[PDB]
Amino acid sequence: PQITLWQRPLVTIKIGGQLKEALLDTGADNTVLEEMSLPGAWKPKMIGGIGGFIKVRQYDQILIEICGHKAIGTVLVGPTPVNIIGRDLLTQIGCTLNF
Amino acid sequence: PQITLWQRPLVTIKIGGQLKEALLDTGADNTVLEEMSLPGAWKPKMIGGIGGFIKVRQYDQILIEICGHKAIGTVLVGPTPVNIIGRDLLTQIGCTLNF
Ligand SMILES: Cc1c(O)cccc1C(=O)N[C@@H](CSc1ccccc1)[C@H](O)CN1C[C@H]2CCCC[C@H]2C[C@H]1C(=O)NC(C)(C)C
Repeated sequence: PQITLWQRPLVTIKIGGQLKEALLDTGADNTVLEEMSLPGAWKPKMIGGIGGFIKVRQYDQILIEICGHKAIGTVLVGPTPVNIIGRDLLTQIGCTLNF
Repeated sequence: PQITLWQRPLVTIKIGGQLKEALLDTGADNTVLEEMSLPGAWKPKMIGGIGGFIKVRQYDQILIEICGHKAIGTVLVGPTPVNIIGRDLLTQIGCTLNF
């Protein structure tokens, strides 16, 4: 699967039994999801982007299906306006930039 | 040129006669550079990411060299902590996500 970038690279993901749309984001170090509940313990965390910072809950060893590829990683949950798939998970699905 | 994502995808750019490092960012709609001066008119603009918004100056029809590929696009200039190459320019150099 090749994905061109003329439109936002939004893919379907499955996480915590739920189906969501998320943006494949090579500029994000971490994967950040809009508010939802997940299993295990979590830790308070802060992540900065353009403009400022948000408070997030960090969950470890979470199973995620990304465009029908399975990966297990750390997911952050918090007041992001878009679900973000960052490099931590992009590497796990063998995602590369090519030109 | 393929670029894997184990590290931040930082490339060399040349813009306004200057050499800079920038992040190939499929999660950004627009290209945003740290403070610098550029030719022609500019228009005030506000852009949001995670955490909040920043005020930027928008410059049109700017020549940029990205990984040694020439592109002419709109460049935003403002208080970003990282130079960001967004989809507007990524499409111009024929950049795709592959897995
Ligand atoms: C630069 C830009 C535009 O021109 C237009 C729309 C969005 C953005 C934008 O900032 N996008 C971001 C995703 S967060 C996001 C928010 C809203 C919509 C889509 C993505 C970047 O791809 C990632 N972005 C790149 C970079 C931006 C400058 C600050 C340091 C990083 C922070 C990082 C980021 O925010 N990462 C999180 C882990 C906090 C998610």
